[PDB]
Amino acid sequence: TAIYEVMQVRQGIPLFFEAHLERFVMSASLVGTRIPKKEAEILHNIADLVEKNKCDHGNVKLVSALMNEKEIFLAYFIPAEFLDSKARLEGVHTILFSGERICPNIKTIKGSFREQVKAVRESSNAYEALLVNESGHITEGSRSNVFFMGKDNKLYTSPAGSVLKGVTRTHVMQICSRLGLEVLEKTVHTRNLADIQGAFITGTTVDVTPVRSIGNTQLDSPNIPLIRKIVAEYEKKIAGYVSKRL
Repeated sequence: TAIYEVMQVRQGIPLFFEAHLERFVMSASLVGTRIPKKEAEILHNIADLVEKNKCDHGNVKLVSALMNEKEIFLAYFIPAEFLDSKARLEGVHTILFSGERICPNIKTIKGSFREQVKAVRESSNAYEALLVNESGHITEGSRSNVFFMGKDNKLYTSPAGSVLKGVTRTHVMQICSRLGLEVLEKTVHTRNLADIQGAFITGTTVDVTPVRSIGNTQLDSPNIPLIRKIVAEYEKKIAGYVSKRL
């Protein structure tokens, strides 16, 4: 049916463009619709939206579909929920939502919970909804991966086969690896929310954001050194990437 990709633009630079393009191109091959445009041409369409839409920061969405049996490529800015200063410090409220993504390894329009979770997010002032499958496992956010810190001080995240393997999740795994931080890839159950001390979400539209609460479970995530460290390392990674290309 239809796949999409979202890239964060900072100082007119699409962040981790090669990683996002590689995923989009590979998914297209699998769902059976090559993208018309080369890397060069796509990077040019984004520059033309950057120049034309005037602002230097925001989120660009690419869409590849087959509609009434013919091939479509769209590129457009979407509304950006940039977190301010204070929200980055205090961390965010999250809620649980029941759902499963069909074909979770591919960023399908049909697999997007954005529209489904919008009203519960707005009502609860939640920055993200964490999706809970038929067996009670917390898998991922609507637009993010989620990591948990146990009261055992170990990091857990849902195994890569059960979620979208986010570009951001991949960056965080590489940070943790480089820092000697173990990440266990294990199914985490809503039962485990009693046994965690922290959580953070990861994604193109959320960077690495510490979670202050999951429903009425309060967490200390914004004060945990290792979460602060992953946030700081990820920010350094963006700064380097933007630096090289400016």
